[PDB]
Amino acid sequence: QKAITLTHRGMTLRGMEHIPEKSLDEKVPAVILFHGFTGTKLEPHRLFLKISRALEKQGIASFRFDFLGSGESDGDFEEMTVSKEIEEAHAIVDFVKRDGRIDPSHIYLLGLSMGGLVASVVAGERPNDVAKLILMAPAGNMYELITETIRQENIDVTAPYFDHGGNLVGRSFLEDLQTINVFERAKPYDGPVLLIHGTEDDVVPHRVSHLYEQLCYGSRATVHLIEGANHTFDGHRWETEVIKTILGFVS
Repeated sequence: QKAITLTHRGMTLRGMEHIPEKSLDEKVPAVILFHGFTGTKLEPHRLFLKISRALEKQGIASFRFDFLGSGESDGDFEEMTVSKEIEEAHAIVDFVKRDGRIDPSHIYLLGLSMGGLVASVVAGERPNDVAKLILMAPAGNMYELITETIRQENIDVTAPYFDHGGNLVGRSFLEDLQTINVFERAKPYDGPVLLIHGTEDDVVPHRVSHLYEQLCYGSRATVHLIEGANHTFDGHRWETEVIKTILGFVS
């Protein structure tokens, strides 16, 4: 693997690429992984890196950036919004499509939770660029999720930011999120979709993967439940099943 960078609107996104041996023989498929809210390109217990490594062993490249304001990338988290991440994700797809090592007919998008929201929107907006889509615990109904939290925590939405445990969430994030109908913008994508969701996910309930199936994908979606797993699959058994399900879906 190798650290990589991508400039967007004058700021630097920082990431990793994993390029398999097979790229010498031929242009290879690639997975682009988009991380979740307050997450990073690594995700808990190295989940995204472990996926990259398993994909690489199967001859599949991968690319994963920290969004601006997250992880190692330029910017502050308070300025992040979902619309900005969508724009950055589109720029990352552009970047992988410019990579002569990558088969542009076999680019797969993967997103975790809010990154799955972003992935599902990007795929809906350029379906012909996206051969397969992987949604991990996709937070389709995040507005309801953030709505539910401001009621429980009595969050004052006039504030310029909300301090989410040391991650500052700007007011612009809420205003922007309220304008995004996720299931509508995702609906046009007709490729195969894998939804992976932990059955004990308290952050995004696993019924939401059914919602994506009912509202966006229908018979093209494969819903794969991980029995007992929490939101980020914080368990070796759970993570092994997650990784193998992904590899089975892209092989």
